[PDB]
Order: sequence, then structure tokens, then C-alpha cells
Amino acid sequence: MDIWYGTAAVPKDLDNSAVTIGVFDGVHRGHQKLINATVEKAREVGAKAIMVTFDPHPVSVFLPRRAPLGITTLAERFALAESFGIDGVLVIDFTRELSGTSPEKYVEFLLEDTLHASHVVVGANFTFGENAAGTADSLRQICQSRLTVDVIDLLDDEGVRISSTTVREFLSEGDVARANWALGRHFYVTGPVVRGAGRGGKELGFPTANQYFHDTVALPADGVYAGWLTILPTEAPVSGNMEPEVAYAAAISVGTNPTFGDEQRSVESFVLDRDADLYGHDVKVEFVDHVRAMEKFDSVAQLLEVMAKDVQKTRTLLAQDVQAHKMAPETYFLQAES
Amino acid sequence: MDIWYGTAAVPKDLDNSAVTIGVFDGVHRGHQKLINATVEKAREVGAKAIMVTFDPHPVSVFLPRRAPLGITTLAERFALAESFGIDGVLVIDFTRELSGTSPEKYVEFLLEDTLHASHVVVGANFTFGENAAGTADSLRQICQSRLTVDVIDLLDDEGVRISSTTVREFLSEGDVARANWALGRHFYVTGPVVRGAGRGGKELGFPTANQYFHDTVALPADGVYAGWLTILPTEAPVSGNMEPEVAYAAAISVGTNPTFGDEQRSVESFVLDRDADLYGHDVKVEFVDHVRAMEKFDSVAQLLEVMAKDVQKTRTLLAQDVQAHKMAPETYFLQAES
Amino acid sequence: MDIWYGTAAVPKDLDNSAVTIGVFDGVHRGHQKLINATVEKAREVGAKAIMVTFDPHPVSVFLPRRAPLGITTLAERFALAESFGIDGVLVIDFTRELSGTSPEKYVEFLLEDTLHASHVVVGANFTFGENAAGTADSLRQICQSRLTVDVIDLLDDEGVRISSTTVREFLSEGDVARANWALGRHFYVTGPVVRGAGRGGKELGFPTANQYFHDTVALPADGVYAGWLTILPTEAPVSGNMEPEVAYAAAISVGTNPTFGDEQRSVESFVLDRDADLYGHDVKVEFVDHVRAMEKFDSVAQLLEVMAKDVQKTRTLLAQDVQAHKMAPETYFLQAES
Amino acid sequence: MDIWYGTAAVPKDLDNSAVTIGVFDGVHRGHQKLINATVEKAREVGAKAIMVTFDPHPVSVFLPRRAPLGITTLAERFALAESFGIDGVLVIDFTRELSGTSPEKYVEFLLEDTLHASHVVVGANFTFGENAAGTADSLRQICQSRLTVDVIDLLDDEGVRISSTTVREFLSEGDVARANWALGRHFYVTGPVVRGAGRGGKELGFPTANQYFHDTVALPADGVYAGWLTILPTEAPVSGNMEPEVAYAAAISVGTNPTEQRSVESFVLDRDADLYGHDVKVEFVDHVRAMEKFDSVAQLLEVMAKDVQKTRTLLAQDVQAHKMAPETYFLQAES
Amino acid sequence: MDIWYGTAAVPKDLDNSAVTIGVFDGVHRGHQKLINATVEKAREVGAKAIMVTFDPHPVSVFLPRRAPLGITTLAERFALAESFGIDGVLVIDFTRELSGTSPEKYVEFLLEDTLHASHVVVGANFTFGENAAGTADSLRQICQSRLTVDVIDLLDDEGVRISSTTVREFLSEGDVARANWALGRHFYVTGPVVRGAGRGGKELGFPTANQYFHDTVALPADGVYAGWLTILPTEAPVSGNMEPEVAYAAAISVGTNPTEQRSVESFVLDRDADLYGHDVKVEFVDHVRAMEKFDSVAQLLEVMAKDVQKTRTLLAQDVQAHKMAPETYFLQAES
Amino acid sequence: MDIWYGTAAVPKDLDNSAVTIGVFDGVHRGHQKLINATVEKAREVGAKAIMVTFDPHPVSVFLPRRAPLGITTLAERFALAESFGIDGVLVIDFTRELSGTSPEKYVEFLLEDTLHASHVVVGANFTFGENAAGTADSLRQICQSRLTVDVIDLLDDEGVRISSTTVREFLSEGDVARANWALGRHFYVTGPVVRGAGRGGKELGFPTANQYFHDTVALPADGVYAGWLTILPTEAPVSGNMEPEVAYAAAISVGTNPTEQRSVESFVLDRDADLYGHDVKVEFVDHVRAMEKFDSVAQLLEVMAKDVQKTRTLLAQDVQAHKMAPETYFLQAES
Repeated sequence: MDIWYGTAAVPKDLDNSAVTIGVFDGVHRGHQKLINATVEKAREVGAKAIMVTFDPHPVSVFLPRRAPLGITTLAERFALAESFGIDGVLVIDFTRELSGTSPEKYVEFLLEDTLHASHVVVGANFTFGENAAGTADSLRQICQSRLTVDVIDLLDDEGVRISSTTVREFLSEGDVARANWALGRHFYVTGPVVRGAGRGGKELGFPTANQYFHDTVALPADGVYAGWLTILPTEAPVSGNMEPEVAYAAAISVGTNPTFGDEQRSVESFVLDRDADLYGHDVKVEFVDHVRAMEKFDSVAQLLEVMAKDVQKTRTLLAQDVQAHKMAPETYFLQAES
Repeated sequence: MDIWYGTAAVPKDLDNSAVTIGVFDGVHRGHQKLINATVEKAREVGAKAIMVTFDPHPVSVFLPRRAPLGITTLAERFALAESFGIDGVLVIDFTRELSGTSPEKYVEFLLEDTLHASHVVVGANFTFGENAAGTADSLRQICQSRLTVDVIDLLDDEGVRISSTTVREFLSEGDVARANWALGRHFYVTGPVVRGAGRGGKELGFPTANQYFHDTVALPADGVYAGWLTILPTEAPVSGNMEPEVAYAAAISVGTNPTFGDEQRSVESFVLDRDADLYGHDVKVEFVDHVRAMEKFDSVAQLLEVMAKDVQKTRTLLAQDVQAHKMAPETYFLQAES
Repeated sequence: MDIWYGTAAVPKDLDNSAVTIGVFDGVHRGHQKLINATVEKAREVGAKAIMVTFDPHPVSVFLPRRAPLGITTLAERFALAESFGIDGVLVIDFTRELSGTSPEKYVEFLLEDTLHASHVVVGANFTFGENAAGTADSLRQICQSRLTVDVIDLLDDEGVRISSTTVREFLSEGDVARANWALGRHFYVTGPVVRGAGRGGKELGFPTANQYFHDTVALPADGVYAGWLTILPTEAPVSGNMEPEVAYAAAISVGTNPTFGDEQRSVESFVLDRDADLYGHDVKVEFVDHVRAMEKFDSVAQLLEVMAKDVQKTRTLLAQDVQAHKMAPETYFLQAES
Repeated sequence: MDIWYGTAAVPKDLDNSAVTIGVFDGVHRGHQKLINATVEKAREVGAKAIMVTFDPHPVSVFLPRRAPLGITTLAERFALAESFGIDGVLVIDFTRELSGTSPEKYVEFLLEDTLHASHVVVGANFTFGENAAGTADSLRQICQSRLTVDVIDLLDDEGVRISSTTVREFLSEGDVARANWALGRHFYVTGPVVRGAGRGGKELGFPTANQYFHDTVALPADGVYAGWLTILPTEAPVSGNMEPEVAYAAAISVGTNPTEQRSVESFVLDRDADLYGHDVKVEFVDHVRAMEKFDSVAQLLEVMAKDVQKTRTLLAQDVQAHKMAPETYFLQAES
Repeated sequence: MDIWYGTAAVPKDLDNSAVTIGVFDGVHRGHQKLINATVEKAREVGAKAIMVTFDPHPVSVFLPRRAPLGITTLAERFALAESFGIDGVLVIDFTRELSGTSPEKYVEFLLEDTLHASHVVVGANFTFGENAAGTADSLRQICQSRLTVDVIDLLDDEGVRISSTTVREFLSEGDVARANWALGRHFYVTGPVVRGAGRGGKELGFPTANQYFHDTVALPADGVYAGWLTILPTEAPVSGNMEPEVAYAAAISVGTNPTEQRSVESFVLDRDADLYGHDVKVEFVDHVRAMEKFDSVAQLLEVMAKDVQKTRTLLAQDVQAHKMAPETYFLQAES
Repeated sequence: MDIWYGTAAVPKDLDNSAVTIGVFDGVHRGHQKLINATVEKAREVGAKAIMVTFDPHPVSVFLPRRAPLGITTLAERFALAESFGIDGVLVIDFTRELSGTSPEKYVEFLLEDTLHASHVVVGANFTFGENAAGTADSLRQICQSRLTVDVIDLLDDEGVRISSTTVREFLSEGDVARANWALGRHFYVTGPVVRGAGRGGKELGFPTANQYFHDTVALPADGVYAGWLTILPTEAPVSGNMEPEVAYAAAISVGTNPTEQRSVESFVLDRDADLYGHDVKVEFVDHVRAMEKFDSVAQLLEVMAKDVQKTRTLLAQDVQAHKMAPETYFLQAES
């Protein structure tokens, strides 16, 4: 997949394409409908499937620092776009172009001159041009005879509208199961493992891995979750008895640094039945189900007792998760008991 | 009007005066009674009308950093004192003088030796001297035959006591209309316009003006308000189609910087039906009515839609405000529609 | 009393001892049972009474920065241990030793090899060894014939379990009287007196003393308390009319610095009927009873009026406190009236 | 004078203009040559005189937070442009447009479509377009018979090159006299007066005005300077014996207070006043001395009085040399 | 000794006193001349000896946060005054009173109404009143037959001027020997001992005590010094083999840790102890070496052992020179 | 290769090993002598080759936050060990164990009980035990007939001593050529690429990759360097015309941005790409120039183009000298 920053970076010799346009944060099941329809139509005519997306978030342009939390990073948005068959992502920055343009010159400059589009796919909510004047209906009538438009209704399922907004609310509530249901996969983050308390190994109270994330990253509510930790492909040695590219059962503790300026979430992972320390590695943490709310501890004995209960509840939730195999990982490690 | 810092700066040759004494924060309608009575009595005898006020706030002397929010700056207190006919303001600092003095030596040093007073005007709540022992009744009996005292009852109107305390509560609640009612004018702030998001002009989502204020400044609750923006007299050029000294209709957005140490309010102004950028100018923002509470936005389209509703509601409230002309500005700009 | 940091610092020639083991934070009435039983048994056999305690808090080892607030500092834990007849305190750091050790090697290394114990005293809640596997019952059966064990039940009185946890809740609620009841003494802090607002002396509104404490220090809820201030023994001169080593009646104001990073409690003390300034001295503040919640003030007169009410209520509570003489200080100053 | 942010804000009905293009930081005597030639050629064809300038600084686009210090604020750049008779300022942001454009397309879009220029005036060092390929020469050959091009050499006077760079050097070493000579006027800063030490009054040691500035503002090296302070037009009352719109003799002390801010403290000669809350203009004339530490009040006041004598002399010279002094001023021969 | 904050706190029934006036920072040998003359003249007329001093520092009123570093804390200034027999300290704040006053009114209010002085003792450099017009001479002519004035010249010894200024220079270069000679005693700081590296015990590399100080405290230049550490009177238990009120031989390492704080780390010779929580007095005797970086543990311990040898020698000299050594001390000839 | 944190994590069933002990920061040519002798002697007795190393740095235990800068991260120390054939790394924390131990007990516990060593290899400067009493010699006499000891002298080559210390000096002055010669390879850092100025693309002035590093990471002095950039193995898409696992020619600009962080900005020659989100390895070859300030875009691009020419030359030399160049690379003769 190609990645282009700005209209100017798109090759001039690109001759035909089918195009979809949106923020696409999270690439939820609704987003997958637009991508699916785009890819299928591009196959039909032997053209390329292009996603046009936006960075920084269009909201943060008008209201700096008050933009919605990112369900995925830009890098992950690229990876997901690839995994669903996109051939090229064009990234638009509204502080550089396409903001003050009229609806008419938007279609002309972007879809024709730049992308040589024959088909375009948008959601019913889609807007464009100066002061958001251009709508889905605008696009249909501006494109009559020039190129075909397909407008897809927003996805409703089980009485819930599937959008970036609702995925954020589920995450914020700590309801990762409903978020996963809306995403069509386990919600996850990735990042380098740093030093934390003690060292991963024989002692249950020390995390197997410690990660930190900036405050523009959407994460579930503080608390403990069941999920899967995966060491990303690597040739570097691993301390202890975990192997790379295997999804390990884990109790995951999401927290907020006290106090800190720009707080600032932590993720501490207790991998079941393994003695390991993952400093240096890039690690993926997938969330499956909520286990408990955060609490304060007044003794080591009390802390470990609750730790053991988390493990027990995690074993149960993960043994269920494996049975719904469309979300569960290919290669996993889960022991029947301790 | 003269301004003196400390008793020592008052001219020795000042021969007669009528004097009023208080913090006077906000110069509300109650404060106006004391000033009115003072000015009128000074006219009668051809003497000067003097306000004795306090800076820093007397409370912050005993409880540093825990002083009440300033309804007006000291500079604005001066301007308001002038506008009501005060001839001289004497500013007292309680860390320099008049704190540990007895009630008797207070009258002697300040009213006689310093100010050569023949008349003094205070509110029923007035206290003075060491450990606040001297009261309004004290002042009457210490001044028998030496000079005339006039003690004015605190102002009650429509079942509400008018004081600095109540004005602060109204502001804190976001009830600017009741605050205005108590002040006898539109509440306002003034300050330099700085750069913010994008540039003021053709795009509705970019503010016409951005200002910041320190946390000792009383401001209405976070939210959106109707009011009037006025560019203060200036010879410097103005970007766009606003003229100086004209009060322009505006939707005003009061906010709190996230997160910041010493937060730290913002004021963003969207001037109706004008394309302009006010970087560099000193700007006055008057508040008229509350419009809505603060909210988070998840798309540009959703943001602009609410923006347009704010404008609609503002046009209505301001068209009413103009009809109560005792508060409304002399020269204003308000279009009947967009 | 000796103080040893680590097993290595304990003298090799120590031949016999009776030993008690715990965090001992606060040395509450429950803790006093263990110490009493230990001291009495050591007297019987002419051996030394040893406390084995822990620093840093064992919880902060597994959960850095999320450890319980310290009811007493380590230094005060030493002083209290001395006052109840302990001959030696051994301080253990779990990042250096005794964490990953098995229950068996724990007893062997610490109690025998290091301390040459013939008697050991623990609470029913006591745990030890890797992953907290060793319990009170473990200790009894591992020590059969090698040394005598005495396990003391946790202290319940008036329907309340007396523990560090409950003492912290009482303090956090502002219920110092119930905390005192559980500690078996007035709760107190000690520290150097620094400069604050104005100077201690003739003016009631200026504190007689200002202290600051870090955020790992347990303190009562923000508000005003009755208690006793004592200048610790010193040869340095004292400004005003307080003498060292005399417990003076005082209204105590506990607060939280606005805003600050790592906030960060203040203690401001208004000593009844004395004019003094205590800059430079080390001062002990004992708490007796809650008086009122924190409030904001809008004038000097209003502030002083409430100040005087605090004094009145304090005089009453302290006159009662003196009557329960098992908590009250030996030498005190309390005037019948102002 | 109009002020347009971006090509999109320029009036569509602009039929003819004479244009000058540059950063114009400081509006020095070199810059004044470009504007003068532009303003005069604009009168000839009855057209408007336009300045195309840039904000943020072009360097800061490539090297964030490592841009040259601003000799004047953008606000002051506008006011100086107006004072030399410019009719419109167009402000280009390089993160928005005209950056990755070709040399050929830059000319067409800016000078032709947007500005409808018949004449353009640039400095010999001018460059434009993608990777700065377009030079002083590129402009001549690309414009042909469409618009007349005038390329002015950089200014050398008394064997000294006059540019934004040399001005910044002069300020940085504390040679305000040379900066001023290069600028064509007294270097100045403008800002609101805040609270400081004590109160302005009878006491010599307390400043008449305190001001703080961000680290992006070029200021003379830390030290003491002779200058003029002016209270900007206002109806707000003034504490003490000073009126607005009169330039008053002052000893000016520039300092630093890190963790950024530079401070400017003004001791107005033979006046007792406190200027808290006013907008105040401070002009620099000559260097007086370096920064120093004081260990007693007496020592500090002794040095303060010398600063006053030296200022008195240097300002009397400034008034006689005439060509740079303020129209309305207040200065005493002695105390 | 009494301590009064402001003229208003002075007893109304004070009928007669002998007075000395000054900053008195450091209470050096020059200052001791003023106090000695004051204390003796007070005994003669059966009166109390009063020190009038100033806090905050007079310079900091005019130049906030740019005041000279304090040689001693105000607390230590009180204790030194008392030790030389002063009966009362009056502390004047210049933001409160006596600042904008005339020379004539200053004398009347302070010396007459408040203190009822019959005799006053000042240094030849003394000044007072509005804009420091009142000098050593002003005081003589204004007091006439009301109170006797004694003006003492500043102290020169061995061709060196002894003042707060010169003491601050000596400390700043790390010449504590000269500072001490000027002071009349070992320079010292006092503070609570906090946690640091490891625990004080058998290990040579871990300090016996760690202390931090604010940036307003004058300290010797970063480096290693020979000195004495004393645990201040206490009933609190001491971890290890040290008693209170005995001055122990120590190698002292002064360092900086910015973003302000200066640190003092004490390595007590031939002792294993940890002084966390105690109040501790640290006296400086001689400079040993400059600060340096270490790249291995072995290297650091090798230098540490040399610091110990050099301290041992220098302290044995201090004990024999007698006139400045502590009454009760602990020092070993060898390890 | 296994990695054990503390003696307690070492397998109980380890019957025989050959052991080397040291900080090993940088794994330079001196260190490679120890490992080589260890790995070979381990093959002889069919045993595993073990490295005992230390984290945190031993100096930082005694002197917190004043430890030497790390030549490599601990992660990179592991990977280099593995590359030279070590079978196990044992990591000792001195705050946990082996610190206050006697020389005699250190040997027994670590080498005997834990590691069951038949052979040990140390550097001539090696020390151990309480207060570093145990030396290179102590080890010989304490081990006797239990385990064979081999003590290797420190490396001198071309009259230059090769140690962690000298490497840190070379880097700090910006002489990466000498650092590399001492290291046996190109010095490198590895990290995630974050957003910076503009976007990597057609524009020369925008970096292909931006990276930040903590102040504990040794880096060459601020300036411009010739080097190679490699995108580490990944399936994640790459924006622009670069593939992973190819070392690309780059001009590398090292800078500082205080209040700590050092920055590394890479300008990849003859490529248009943006590497945001990838893991990227940056190798340093030669110094090109010192840091400088720019006052115009044209000036900056002029210097940028010179940096490219000088890099082109220096890298062509690196490729021919062969012994240190990457296996797979991309470099153009001209533009």
C-alpha cells in the first residue's frame, strides 16, 4: 500500500481509481462497509482502491487540544486500511489544503485532477467544502455523469448506532466487550515495554510488562481487564519463557499517573502462568472483558489475594473468548489452571 | 482624577474633602449610592470627592492566595470611580499602613491629618482598625463635632442583597443577566487579542478574537454567551471589516485551558456577520445573556451546526438588549439576519 | 535503643532475643499489645526486645507511589517503639532482602541466624515469604521446638476493628477524636516552623506558626481543629510569650496548597491568648477534636468573626480534654477566657 | 491600509497593483528603499501599493523554535508599512500555500491571478518556489512582457551592510546607536505595564514602569540604556505627573529572568508616577553600562544617580542631532 | 533575649537602651566590634543592649530575587546576637516602615520614641532615610545633646577588609579558611537530615547524612571540604555509633542539583551511622579538592580514601591551632 | 541466549559454565577479547558461556543521577552479547545483592553456588566485594584449584587505550570515526520515529525521520554527521520510496532541546519518504560540521546541499574501506 502526504505527493500518472473519504478513526464495522464497497468496485474495473483521510483530526483545527481521543493511531489506521485491501492512503491536512474550497472546486481538484476517480463512496453523514456546506446529496448532484456516487447508510445493529462516537463512549465506560462488538475485533494498543516495579519473573506482584501512553490515546477506564499480550516479531532475546508472535493470556491493569502534568495513562500486564520480563520489546495488548474497578491496597497480602482473583476471573473470560474464534488470536497460550 | 499610592503621596496642601471608604470591587449599584452621596456633598462645599480603597485585597493579607476573585481589575476600579465623579483615589496597602492602628488613630491619621475631611460616607458593613474593632457606630461617635458621618444601608432590591459576594455568585453560576442587574451595566473584561486557531475571516469556525486571563479574574462559568465586542480607540490598521469604537454583536465562548498549572481562562469571540482578525488590538467584551453550557464535539459538521444555533440565539437576545438602552452601547452593529 | 538498617548490620554477638514483626504504622493500640507481650517475655529471660519493621512500605515495592499514607514517619515509629520499651529496631528493605525467600529460609535466616530468637510475637494477619504464602499458622508449625510462637488476635473494641486502615479512614474523614481513641493518644505531627502571612504577635488574623508537609503524610481532612502546640526543647530565643516544652491551646487550620504539583498540605496554628512568632523552631501539633469544615471568606471582618468562634469552641473542647488526663499533656497552658 | 491573511482573502476585484515581497523584519533603511520605489511606481499607474510578507518566519517552518529573533512584532511590521504608504499587506503562511510550488507557478498564482501586478520590486537576495530554486534572475526571465521587474541591491552605507541580520547583531551586543542608524529611527518595544517592585512615586529606586517580553522578541543586551518612554493614547487616568503622548526622558534597565522572560524597567527622570495598566512605548537611544550586582542600598542608589547623569547628557545630544528625536518630549537640564 | 517584629511590638515601658543598627549578615569580626562596644556601654548606664536589624534584606525591597546570598539565616543571626550578649533584637521590614521617612523623622521615631536610646553605635558606612540621604555624619549632627553617637571604622586586618561582601567572595571561591578568619569562627549550616543514597552503615560510599538547602543560602563552592558534624541536642535515638553534642570529624561534599538546590553530603570518619531525621550542624574548616566525575566504583573509593587522609591532617591542625576548634570532638589519628 | 535478573532466577540445574564479569558498556574491542576467550573456553569443556553484568550502573548506586552516559542501552548490550555467542546473561543489581559481601563470600555465592563455574575471565582492572577490596589478584588466590582464572590486560592499539571511558570522550567531542575504531563497528542508536517539521516528501528541508532520546543516552556532540539509516524488520507499510532492511545514505543532524532531550534528524539522500511510526536504526560514520544558526531559507538550503556532497564522499570511503560498511545499502554517486 502507498501512503501519500498531501495532493501534491499523489503520482501524476495514476489513471483510474475508486475512492472513499472519512476520518476512519478506529475502522469500525461501519467503516468496513465503505471500504468493502470501494475495494469490490475497484476490482470490477481494474482500478486502485484509495482512502482519503485526515490528519490532524479536523476538529482540532478549529478547536486545538479539544479533539476527540484517537481510537487508533494514524499508523494503525494505515495497517487496518491495508488489511481490508486499500491500495493507497491519501492523507489530507486541513491547515494546508481543501478547507476554504467550494464544494465544486473540491470535487474538481481532489476527485478528478488528483485521483482520476470513476467511483466514490461516502457515508450518509459525510460533509465537505467551506463551512461544511457540501453534503452527501451535494456530492451526488455535483458528480452526475462525471462519476458514480454510492452513499452508504450509517450502521445500526442491536439498537445501537455504530460510530467513532459510540466506540469512544463504550471505551470510556470500561465496556470493552461492546466496543469490540462495534469494532469487529478486540480493541488493542501497541508500544515499547519499559522498566517498572521490580523485575518480571517468579514474583506474582511484579508486572510482566509496563507501558505508557499519551493523553490523546483512547483507552478503557481505569481498572483490570482480561486480554492477550503478544510480543511482536523480533530477533532480540527474550527474558524468560514467552515466545514472540504468540498471544498470551493476561490480566491487564489500566491506570492514570499520580499526579503528573498531561496525565498520562499506564498499562501494566500480568501474564498468566509465565515468568518473564519484556523490557525493550514492542508489545500488543488486546482487551476482551472488564474484570473490576480500581482499588487501593493496604497490605501486600491483601494485594496478592485480589491479584489471584483477577487471574481466576481472567482464565474464565478468556476460555470463553477462544470459543468465539472470529475475534480470538490464531496462536494462543492459555493454561487450563495454575 | 488623581491616583495616590499611600498616605505619604497625598499632597500636603489639600485643604478640604468628602471621603468614602471601601474595597469597591465591581462598583455595583450599592457602591454607586456611597459615591453619589459623596460627590453631591463635595459639590455643596466646593471640596474634592475622595475614594479610599485597598490593594492588595485585604483578605489576601491574612490568607495569601485565598482572596476573592476580582470582579474588576484595579485599573477598571479607577476608571469607574472617575466615571461617577471621584476627584482622587487613595490606594491603601495593609502591609504598609493602617492595619495595627487603633480606631482612634485611624480617624486622626487618615481622615484629618491626611485628607482634611469634613464629611465621610461608609456602608453599614464598614469596619476599620486593629482586629476590625471599629464599626460604623464607632465612626459616628469618634467623629462627633470633628466631622459629619453618613452611614448608608446595604442595598436590597427584588429580595436580593446587592454586594460583591452576590455579584461573584451570579458570575460563577453563569447568570450574567442577574450580575448585570446588580452592577447596573453589562459585565465586561478588557485585554490584548492574541493569535489562536487559524485566522479570523471567511471561515465561521475560526474565532474573530482570542484572549486569555489570569485566575484572579472573575469570569462567567465556562459556556457560550451573547454580548458585544468593541475595539478600543486606536490608529493601528484593522484586518477586515470591523471599525474601532463600535460595539459588534458576538457569540462569546468562555473556557478553561486543559490542563495547565494556574488555569487560566480563555475567551474566544465569534463576531456576527463580520470577517475580521483582531490580533494586536485591545478589545472590550461585554456579556449580556447565557446561551448554553460547554460541550465536546466529535465532527466539524456537528461543531458548525451548533455554532449556527449560537448565532441565532445571540441575534435574538441582543435585539432585546438594545431595547433596554440604559445598558446597551451608544454605537452598535447588529444585522437583522445573516 | 539501637537502630539497624538490614540483617547485615545486626551484631553477630547478640545471643538471645524476643521478636515482633510488622509495619507498625501509627503504633495503634493493637500494635501496643504485640509490643507489650514482647517486652514482658524478654524481661522474663533477660533477653532483648526486638521489633522487625519495614521501610519503604511493602505495598510501594509492588505498586510504586500507590502506598498507604504514613500515619507516622519512620523517625516517629522509632520514638514510639522506644517509649514502649523496645531495645532494638531492625529495618528491612524488601528490595534488598527477604522477599523471594521461602517461608522456611525466612525463619532460618532472620529469626535464628540473625536475631537468635527464643520467642516471636505476631498478629493474626501476619504473612511472610515468597508470594505471601507463609501465614500465622505457618509460623507456628515451622517453629515447633525451635522457638515459641504467640499469635495475637486483632483488636476489636466498641464494634470497630483497630488497624492502620481504620485509623487512616478516621483521619481522612476528619474524625480525629476516633483516631485518637484507636491510637491511645492524640494524633500529632512535628516539623520546622516557616514564614507565612505577616508576623505572629498582636494581630489575631496572623498565624502563630506555619508548617508544610509532603503528600505521603497522613493528616486530618482540610478544616479547623482544637489541639495543643508544643515548642520542642531548644536553647534558641523565642519571639514573644511562649515557653518551650509547654503544650499551648491552639486552633489548628489544615489546608491544601492551591494549586501546586504534588499538593502538599499546610498547617496554620492560632495559639490562644499568646502573641508569638515561632519561625525557626521545631514544633509539635497534637489534634484533639474537629471544629468546622473549610470555608472561603469575602471580607476581613467576616474572617475575624469566624476566627473568634473557632477560639471559643476550642476553649470548650480543650477544657474537656484536660479532664481525660491519660491523653492530655503534663504541662499545659489554657486560659479560662480571653 | 488593508491586511489579508492568505491569497484567498484578497479582493477578487483588484485590477492593478505594484508589489514588494520579503520578510521585512524591522523595516530598516534597506527595506525602506523597496517600499519607496514601490509606493512611487504605484502612484504613476494610479494603482495600490502592496507588501507581500510572511508569518510565521520562513525559517521556523523548516526549523521550529530556532528562528531568528523578531526585530519588531508582526503588529509593528503592519504599522511601519502603513507609515511608509503601503495600501495593502498580504500575509503568506508557508505551511498553507506557495511553499512546494514551482518557480513558474508561484509567479502565475501570486503575482498574476491574485495580485494582478503590473510592477514588482524585490531585493537582490530574493528567492522563491520549491527548494528556493527561483532567484532574483528567475523572476526577470519568467515575467517577460507581462510585468516590469526592478531588482534593488542590498544597502551598504559607511562600509556597513544594512540587513535584518546586522541589526540583530547590533542589538545583541548592546550597540543600540548602530541599530538605530541602520533602522532609520530609535529602536522600540511596546507593551502593557504590570506591577513590580514597590510603587512608582517619590522613591528613586522603584521603577516608573515594569514590562515583560517573550523570548521571541529581540532586545538589547542586558544592561542600562538612555531612552524615551511614551504613554500611548488613552483616556484612562494616570497616577502621578505624566501625560500621554509626551516622550519622557528615562534610564532603562534590561534584564533576564529565566524559567525565558526578558524584563524592561524604566526610571523616568524628574517624575513621580506609576504607570500600571497603561500601554507604554519604550525607545532606546544609547548604551550606558553593563549589568551589575549590588550589596547595599546606598551603593545601588549611588550607581542609579550616575545612570541619571549619563542619560541626561546622551539624551540632550539625541535632541540636538534632531533627525531621530521625538516631536514632543520632556527633558530637564538638571534635577 | 527578646525578638520584636516592627516598632509596634517593642514594649512601651522601655525607658533606656544602647543601640546598634545594621544588616549584620554573618555577624563577622567587624560586626562583633559594634556589638561589643554596645553591650559594654549598656552595662555602664544599667540599660539593655538592642540590635536593630532588617528582614527582608534592604536590597531585595528594590531588587526582588537579586539580593545578596545570606551568610547566615535570620534564625542564626538571632542566636549569634544572643551569644554576644544582646538583650533585644528589633526587626525592621522596609516594606512596612522607616523607608520613605526623612532622615530627621527616622531618628525621632526609631531611636527616640520607640527605643528611648541614650547611646547609639553604627558602622562608618551606615545610611538611612528616604533615598539614603542620611549618612554616618547626618546622625552626629541630628542627635546633638539628646543621645551620644559612636561611629566605628570598618575592620581591616592583615591588609584585608572584613565585611559581608568579602566573606561572600571567600565562600564563593571555596576559601573557607579565609571566610572563617574573617568570621571569627568556623562557617556552618544547620538543617534536618533526609534520605539519600543507600543507608549509612558499614559501606564507605554511602553518606552518613544528606542535606539540601535553598538557593538563598550562601555555601562554599562545589567540592570536598574538611569539617565537623554535630548532632544537635535530642532525646531521639541515633542509628549507629554516634552521640549528640559531640563534634565528629567529617569529609564534606558540596554539590548542586538544578531545576536551585544545593546539597551537602557528609562522610563521618571511622563511624558507621545513619542520621535520617536528626538536626545536624556542619562546620567547614578547609578546602580539600574540586568536584570531579567518576567512571568506576574503584576509582570513586580510591579518591574517597584520599579525601579521608587529607581531612585527617587538616583537622588535626585545626585542633592544635585551638582558637576555632570545638570543645568536645571525636577524631582518630589513623583508621 | 537466556537473560536472568538476579542470582535467584538462574536455573538450579546448571552444572558447568565459563564466565566473564563486567559492566560491558558499549561492548568495545577490549570487551570482545573477554567474550572471545570465554566463548572458546566454554566450547572446550562443552559448557555454556555466561556474561555477568550490572544494572543499574554500579556508580549510580553510590552517586545517583551522576553515572556515566550509556554507550548502549541494556537492550543493546544483550543483543551484542548474543551476537558474539554468549549463552546466558546474568544481570546483577547492587541494591539487591553482592554489594556489601566480603571478597571471599562473593566468589563462593556467585561463581560457585549459582554459576558452577570451572573457568572465569576478567579484565585486569576488575574489582569486587565490600568497599572494592577484592582485585584482579584477590581472584587468583581465592579460587585456587576449584576454578581456572584468566586475567586479560586492557587493550592498547595505535598507542590509544580502548575503554568505555575513551569511547565516551570520542563521542562527546564528535569524533565518531575514533569511537567506531575503538568499538569495532559504526556507533548506532535505535528508536521509534515521531512527527516533526512538515512531512517527509519532495521538500529537502524536511527530515525523513525525527527521533528523541533521554539524557542518559550517549550521543555524538551536536552537529551534522554522515551515516546510514535502516528501517528495522516490519510488515507495516512505508510512506515513500524506501524498503526495510536496507541501509540508506543519510546526513544526520544531532541537536539539543533543554527543559534534557537530545534530537536526531535524518535527511536521507535521494529519497522522498516519511518514516513516522517505524523503528529506525541510525549508524554514525564521520563528522561533517558544527551546529549553526540560519537567518534565511536560501542560506539553510545552501548549507544543506553541502552537507549532502560531504556525506556522499565520506560514505563512498566507508563502503570501500569495507570492514565496517553495511551488507545491504543504497547510495548514489550523484543526484
